[PDB]
Amino acid sequence: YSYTEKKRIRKDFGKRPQVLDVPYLLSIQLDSFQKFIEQDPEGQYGLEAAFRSVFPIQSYSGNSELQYVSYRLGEPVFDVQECQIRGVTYSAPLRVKLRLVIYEREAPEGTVKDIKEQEVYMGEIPLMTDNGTFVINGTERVIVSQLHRSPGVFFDSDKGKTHSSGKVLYNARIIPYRGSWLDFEFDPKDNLFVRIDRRRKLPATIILRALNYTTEQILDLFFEKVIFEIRDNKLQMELVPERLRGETASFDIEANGKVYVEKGRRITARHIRQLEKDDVKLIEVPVEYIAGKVVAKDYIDESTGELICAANMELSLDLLAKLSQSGHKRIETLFTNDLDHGPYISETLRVDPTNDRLSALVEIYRMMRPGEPPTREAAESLFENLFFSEDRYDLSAVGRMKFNRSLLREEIEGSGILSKDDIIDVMKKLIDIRNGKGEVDDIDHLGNRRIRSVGEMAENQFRVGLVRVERAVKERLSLGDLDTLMPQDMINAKPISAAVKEFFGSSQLSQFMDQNNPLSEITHKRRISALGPGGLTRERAGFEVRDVHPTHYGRVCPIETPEGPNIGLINSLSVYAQTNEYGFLETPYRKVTDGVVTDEIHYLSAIEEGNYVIAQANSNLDEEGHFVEDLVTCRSKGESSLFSRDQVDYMDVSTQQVVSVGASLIPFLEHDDANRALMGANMQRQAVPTLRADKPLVGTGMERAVAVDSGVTAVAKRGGVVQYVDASRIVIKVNEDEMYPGEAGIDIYNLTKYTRSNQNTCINQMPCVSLGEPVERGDVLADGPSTDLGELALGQNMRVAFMPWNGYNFEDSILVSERVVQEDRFTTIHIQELACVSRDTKLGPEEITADIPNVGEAALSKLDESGIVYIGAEVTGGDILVGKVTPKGETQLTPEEKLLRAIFGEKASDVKDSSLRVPNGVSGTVIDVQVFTRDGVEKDKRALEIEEMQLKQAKKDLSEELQILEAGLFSRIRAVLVAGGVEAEKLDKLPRDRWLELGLTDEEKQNQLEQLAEQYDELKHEFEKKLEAKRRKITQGDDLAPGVLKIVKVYLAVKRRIQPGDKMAGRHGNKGVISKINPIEDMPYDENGTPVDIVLNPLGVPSRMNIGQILETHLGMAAKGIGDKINAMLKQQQEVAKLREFIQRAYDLGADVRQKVDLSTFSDEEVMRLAENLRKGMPIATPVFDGAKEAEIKELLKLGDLPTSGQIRLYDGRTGEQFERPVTVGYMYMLKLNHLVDDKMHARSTGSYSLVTQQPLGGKAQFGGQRFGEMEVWALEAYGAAYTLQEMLTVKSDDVNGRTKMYKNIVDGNHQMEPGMPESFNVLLKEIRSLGINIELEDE
Amino acid sequence: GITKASLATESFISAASFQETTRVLTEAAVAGKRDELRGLKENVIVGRLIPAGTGYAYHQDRMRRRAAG
Amino acid sequence: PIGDDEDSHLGDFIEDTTLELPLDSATTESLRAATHDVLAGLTAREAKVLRMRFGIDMNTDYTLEEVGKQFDVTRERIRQIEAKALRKLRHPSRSEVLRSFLD
Amino acid sequence: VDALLDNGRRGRAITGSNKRPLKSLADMIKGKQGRFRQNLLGKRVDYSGRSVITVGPYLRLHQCGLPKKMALELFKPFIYGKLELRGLATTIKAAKKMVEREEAVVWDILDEVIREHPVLLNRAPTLHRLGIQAFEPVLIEGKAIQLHPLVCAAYNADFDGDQMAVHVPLTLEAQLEARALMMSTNNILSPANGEPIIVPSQDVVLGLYYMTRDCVNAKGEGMVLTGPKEAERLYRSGLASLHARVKVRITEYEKDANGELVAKTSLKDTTVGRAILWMIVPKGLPYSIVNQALGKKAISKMLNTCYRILGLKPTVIFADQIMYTGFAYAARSGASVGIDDMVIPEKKHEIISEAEAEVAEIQEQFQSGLVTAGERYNKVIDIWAAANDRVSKAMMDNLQTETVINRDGQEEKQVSFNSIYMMADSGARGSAAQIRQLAGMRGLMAKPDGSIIETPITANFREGLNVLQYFISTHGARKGLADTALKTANSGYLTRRLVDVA
Ligand SMILES: O=C(Nc1cc(/C(=N\c2ccccc2)NO)cc(C(F)(F)F)c1)Nc1c(Cl)cccc1Cl
Ligand SMILES: [Mg+2]
Repeated sequence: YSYTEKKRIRKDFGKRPQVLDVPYLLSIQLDSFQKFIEQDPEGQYGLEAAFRSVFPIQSYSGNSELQYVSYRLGEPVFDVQECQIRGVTYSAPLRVKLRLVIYEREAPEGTVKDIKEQEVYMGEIPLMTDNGTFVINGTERVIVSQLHRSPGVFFDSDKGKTHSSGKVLYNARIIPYRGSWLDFEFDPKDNLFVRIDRRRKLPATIILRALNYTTEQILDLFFEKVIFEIRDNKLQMELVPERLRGETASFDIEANGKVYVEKGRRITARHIRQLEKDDVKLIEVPVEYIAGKVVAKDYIDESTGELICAANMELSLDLLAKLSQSGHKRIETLFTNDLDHGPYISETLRVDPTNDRLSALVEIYRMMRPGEPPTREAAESLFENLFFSEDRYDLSAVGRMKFNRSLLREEIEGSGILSKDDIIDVMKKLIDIRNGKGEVDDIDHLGNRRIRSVGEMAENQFRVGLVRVERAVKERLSLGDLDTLMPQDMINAKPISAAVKEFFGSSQLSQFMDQNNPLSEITHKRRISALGPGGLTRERAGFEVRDVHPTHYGRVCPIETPEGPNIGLINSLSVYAQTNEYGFLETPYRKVTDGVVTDEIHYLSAIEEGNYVIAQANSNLDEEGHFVEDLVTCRSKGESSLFSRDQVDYMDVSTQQVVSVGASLIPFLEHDDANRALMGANMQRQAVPTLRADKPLVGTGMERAVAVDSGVTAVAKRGGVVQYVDASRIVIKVNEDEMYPGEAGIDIYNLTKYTRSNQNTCINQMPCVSLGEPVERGDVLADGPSTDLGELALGQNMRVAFMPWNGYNFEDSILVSERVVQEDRFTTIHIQELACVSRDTKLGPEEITADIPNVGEAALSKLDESGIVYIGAEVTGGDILVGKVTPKGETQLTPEEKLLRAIFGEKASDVKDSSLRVPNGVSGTVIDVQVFTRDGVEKDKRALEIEEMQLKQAKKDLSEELQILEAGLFSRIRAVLVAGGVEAEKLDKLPRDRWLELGLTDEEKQNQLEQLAEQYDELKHEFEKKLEAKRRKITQGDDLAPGVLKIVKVYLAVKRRIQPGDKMAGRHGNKGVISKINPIEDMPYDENGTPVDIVLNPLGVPSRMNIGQILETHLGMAAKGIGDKINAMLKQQQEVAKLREFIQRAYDLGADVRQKVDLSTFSDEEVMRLAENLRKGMPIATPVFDGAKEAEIKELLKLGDLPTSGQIRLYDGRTGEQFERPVTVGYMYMLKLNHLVDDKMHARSTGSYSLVTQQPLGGKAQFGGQRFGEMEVWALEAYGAAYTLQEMLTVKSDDVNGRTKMYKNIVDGNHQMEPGMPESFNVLLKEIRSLGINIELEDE
Repeated sequence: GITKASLATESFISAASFQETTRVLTEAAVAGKRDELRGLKENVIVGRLIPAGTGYAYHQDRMRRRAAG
Repeated sequence: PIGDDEDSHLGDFIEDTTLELPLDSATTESLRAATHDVLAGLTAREAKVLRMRFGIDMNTDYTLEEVGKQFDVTRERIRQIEAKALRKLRHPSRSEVLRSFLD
Repeated sequence: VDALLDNGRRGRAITGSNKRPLKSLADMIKGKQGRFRQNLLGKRVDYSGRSVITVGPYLRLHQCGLPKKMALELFKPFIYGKLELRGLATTIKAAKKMVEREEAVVWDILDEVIREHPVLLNRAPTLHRLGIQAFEPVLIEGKAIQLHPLVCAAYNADFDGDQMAVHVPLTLEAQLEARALMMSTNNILSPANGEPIIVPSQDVVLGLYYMTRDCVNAKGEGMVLTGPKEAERLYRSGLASLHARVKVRITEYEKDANGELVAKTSLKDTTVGRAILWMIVPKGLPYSIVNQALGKKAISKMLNTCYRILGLKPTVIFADQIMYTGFAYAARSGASVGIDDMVIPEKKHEIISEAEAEVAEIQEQFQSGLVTAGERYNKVIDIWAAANDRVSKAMMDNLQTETVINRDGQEEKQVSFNSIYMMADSGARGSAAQIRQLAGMRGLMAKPDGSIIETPITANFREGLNVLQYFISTHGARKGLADTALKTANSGYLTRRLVDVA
């Protein structure tokens, strides 16, 4: 047990013990980038690897070589926080040592000179935070891991649809990690073909010739040999007795003076056995049997020296005669069978246009780059640079691995390029599949699916950067002089920097972390995608890949995946899942040796898991863990059924691992249909943090792990006692055992305070500990947004009643009491960052000055002398946050305006008001202001005030650091001095500064005192340098965009509670929109007089089948019961005994659960705190599929004083009369998604307009009007409304005249329209007429 | 078939909507085809009252005025 | 093309800043009524001198000497009539209609 | 020149410094998104808005709620002109300043310009003409749009966060077009078939169902009352139960004369609830129509007949009243759903075990070779299917008629008063298919290949599903959402081809 577990404990139902506990949920993200940037003294993936690949770069034959030595990542220019505030990128300089050697022309190889240029700078690269996040511009971002087709070879079917002959086809595909694709495919005529990439189809053998294989050797490779002998006269044949299988006798088969088979008798196993035992090597055959046989090799006349027959040519009765008289004894032919061993390659040669190697290379080079005249060196260079070049091609490790494995090879690791043996073996495998031996693989299987991650992809982009820098290096090394340039002038920065910046900045996989929520972050960081680079698209891949595969078990969550344009093209990583060594997906299991189920953990990949029979997470075993049933439900290969007691190799580790962390937070999930469950776990990520982090009243037990593993909370680095607790910071004094000898020290935690979150919500941390409290190592020292006492509260539980209330709950609609909006529980805090830009126009510079044309004293009131709003001033819509004015000269007025100015004597200002004003309707309080200034332009008054303030605050902070740290350090010297030197009262008298002189008796403690001295002075100077650096960071002008002189950022904190139109939902996939806010007066209540918070609609329950939401209600009620009872017994102030008794009774609950319990806990000061935290309700943990049962809940209801049915009598708060029938009341945990109505709501009358085509367009955040589409138009057409439609697409929108001419009539009180012609069609006329097309408008 | 019968429309402006625009414009432009409107889609594009519904009293009182005295 | 891969393309978002708002266009039409009624207030010759000294409902506008030659009375004379005219439209109930036009 | 006119028919030239091929005049004309020429894909429109939608049962069906601020910004020009027409504002400028300051005087002017001025409401998936309907604006404090429940069927709009858009009928002709055509009350019948689309939905039909129905015994059983008035008066006072068999005198009309209503009175054998509900039923409708159990179908045929007899207006007001009373009495009903409301057959485990014996029978036969593999497969699948049918028709009978209650004698049994049953039977929501999945075992699932697994789901939702069963259900779910989301698009394409051809 831990220390916050003494604060609060969650009652846990369920039986199955957890053999393995949930690992770090952020594992994958951190591991990836940990591999990317790192020093690996070998070819393993990392910057080192990608470096070694392209390097060393040598010039063209000129013997000027540039080789790579070693690299380093400098310390970040700005730390996480500073870089987040300022808005720059959190990164490190990449400093790489390069050695430029120049070989003395005319080797033996030695260098005239080699300049080692010290660490030339190329690019800065982003860094991953401890939370697995990146900051691109001042914003936390995540790179989603990718799922693609693993490299190597793959054999498919493509039966059915092609050709409709049903004959199917068989194709192989070699997909490298990088480089051109290699494809082989058959056709209806059984002619083997080959294509590089998706390009033109070529006869297979044409590649073989390019490997320098003459026809004879191709045949020798793909066919066996049938030997014909002309011994004496009239032939003979060599016969392997197995050759006659699957064939019928073509003639009398007789040898050894004994007739084995006659004519017309198919050769069976009998004939074959007879031939085998009698051992007949040579038989006599007719001269006519070779009429169809194909001659293996070439044959010439020894005398005439002329070619008798070419290789792979059909023999005739005459050709035999023509090669027989020439003195030929032996004739080799192809062994061909239309069933067993097929004659494919022969016919393939029959379709081959080429002859020799050069010819093949010609057709290939003319295939890849067609239309341009081929050249020998060109074809050679191409073909050698396709699959055989170390540069332009590679499968890497996973590729070579899967390649060799699928080829039934031995070697698990090999070269990164293809070999003749490789291509040949692949072709052989394809031919074997067409022959009937071997099977075809499927893509959907997770063994063929590889998982990438941040580091790998970043490595790829950096690789592209390195190749484009390589081209430049060679380009310059072409003409270069000797000892002038060095590895600086060549290598640039921007090419690489933008190469990585383009990846992190804009990519489909690189996105902004969704931080509205601790679950959202952690479930985003664990995610998979089949989209992006190196993957399919929604418009391409069909239903197969999207669909769930049995291999998804334990690897990928079946029920968590977005519902929309891409379904199952994303999914999520499962709970206990891990990335395999080679990059596949493997899940934990339990090895079952003999008859015992062992607790040893074993990880099996998608392919590893295949043959083994795995048992069930839900299975009955006892004592030693032997299976209770004689047969138990299991799954072995692709399928599940009942299995013998001991046939079982393995078993599931947990009742969880099938699902993900999102689904694992859904209580009573087993009681919910998969559709609504999916919707539930989908919306659970949308929950906006509440004002008061509450707690789930009905839990799972994952919510602790989610809260802790996600970076939202603050966890103790080391255990000890709290020296200091503030809403700002928390200082813990470290225990000695955990403490390091030097520096002594205490752990100081600076808590994040109110600040902007990516979703504009609020992120703020509060201390969960009090002054002088014991804290265990790895314990929550504070809670983040939407977290309570180390658990995850995504929302707030509350009283719910199921019953129709006056149709206000009508569809999914939710009827909530006033008690909720009054208690401000569902209230939310939004932090909006608003910006003001001071730019440069040709008319002049823009000023932030407080002097604003046309504003009242009340308008300039909330602004200081400089024109920026004070910190803390509450503002609403229309208030001026930052005064800004831009020059616009010579207004060029008109006559009546001129008379007006002449009468009123008003000077029309040369300046126009651009001031940043709070967006319409939104209202909040200003929590901060920042001023970014171009370096070298004078800081204004306000900015200076702020700068000085920040300087002082910094000095105070640093001074606090040094004080707490120094006192903490000397407090150790006091303790060590007392051992061997002890003077209690004598020591603390003299000044502390002079303590360092005092020694000690000979011992290691003297050297300890020495340590404390060294580290003390270290801290003392470190303070100095840190102060200096902080000051410089404050004063320096941040680099801004072109034209912008200065920028003012105001941070508004808006507080919106709840109003009709907001979206709310449970964890069960039941949505709703708050309909009306009903007084506590009209609320249905019970006999006790306690009203209900929320009234749902029962009708929503049966149709969409989620019954869990009802169970969640019931248990919830019962849970609250245990609270209320305790709430009374605390209000009765009984004693420790009664309380403890009741609590224990609650935590036991009938029989057979795994929870255990107390009275190892201090019976007074500890227990009474737990009971104090339990009075709000009794938190319960319902495991995913291991969760509670009806009987357990009813029992808990008995303990609660509440009915079994979970239904009580309810009275209308209006009439006061009872409602007929009982109604279900309880506590259902409910969230608030951020759909909030004051966001969604939009209205526009007359706004701005698009330039290119005049159409309504919002430029002000004042929204463009709704889009009237084709379907809406049809809807108008169906009715008889012509004028509604005309006014819709003419005057209200597209007519540059009609709109204004309309407006004047609308204000004049005349409703008409003078439509004219829409500008769209008017432009179409010009576009058409711009061509050679004359379009005109006839008649009148 | 429906998708086939949809291909044939007097008005070329209508054909330019849901069919392949590039071909339609040319194929009409060679024959010097004259689109008289008269249909819904075309009048929707050109931005005048629909020759149906309320507008039927318009297009009628027009259509007869056309090709007559 | 901007994000979403959709028909959203850069130029589609470039707003017309050269157009004038209708909310102002209704005022520009309304001021022409105001100055018209208010000019109906003064004497016919003060109205002529004021409509002339400014471009009100006429081509361009006219110099004070120009207004002189057109009135047969010339120089300082007109300059005086203007002031008193401006003076009559200065204090409220003449001004109350026009004074609402200056924001 | 070619690249200028139509690019891509030769070389596909690229724009300066950017890889993406430059857009030519042909692409300017053609547009994108298949074939969409702006008057097709869509066009932005002024004087409009949108937001999340809520219920508003208090509304008459000819109206709807609109947010104050929204109506202000929408009608802004009208508000200006009307502000200075009365003389509250000097000039248009000052009017803008007034509505910008939101002075107290503008709200009344807005109430003036809103009164007879209709507004158009629309949803996202517009299919049939009812996808857009006209309503009379009612100023409401809030940011949410209130939409009359009876119309929620026409839009196919749930309350789960669906948004609606609003357009203002600027010109006079548009106002009258909206009011005489696009108006809600003017379309009560689907254009596809003469059946009413204003048919009551869920809560209301549960209300009218609970109202007219009869339990065997209850307060005031077997008594007699003069008219529906004192029947209701009997009920509200708590003296008589809502459902009891009772004879009461009623006056029903028949218009069977020539253009003329005949009046007749009689003692009808009916229930208290039916008597109370009869007050609403207008004029020439016979009492018989309300003397039944009032299912969703019947409650629809009521409106239908009423429309084909009395005409439009009485049908409108009738429907409104039906909604109001439906909601009220459904509220009073106290209908709810507990975990015990779903009753599993007591004989379930037995059926499971027997059908489970059959599988080992055929299994033994395959072991001895009495049957082939595929034939065996068919056999086992048949027995499991039959089992599912058995448990289904078990829980159905149980959950349906099991209520056993006593009137003056020993025993008797009628159709159940159980909640979930009433819900499924009335047609409010739920159906035998889903109820079957709640109590009895649910089906057999089929792998993506379409090969149906011979080990069906033995458990249900009231019970727990284990790991396998849920995993096996997941595929069914994913294929469900995928297929439906696909058929939406297919429908769209079909409607497109259709409107194009007609
Ligand atoms: O997926 C297949 N079968 C298949 C079998 C089952 C099954 N039992 C299982 C239960 C749990 C996990 C895995 C299997 N049945 O008793 C379930 C599915 C499921 F997708 F719905 F979850 C598919 N077959 C298959 C194979 Cl083996 C390869 C490629 C494609 C398919 Cl469609
Ligand atoms: Mg919906």
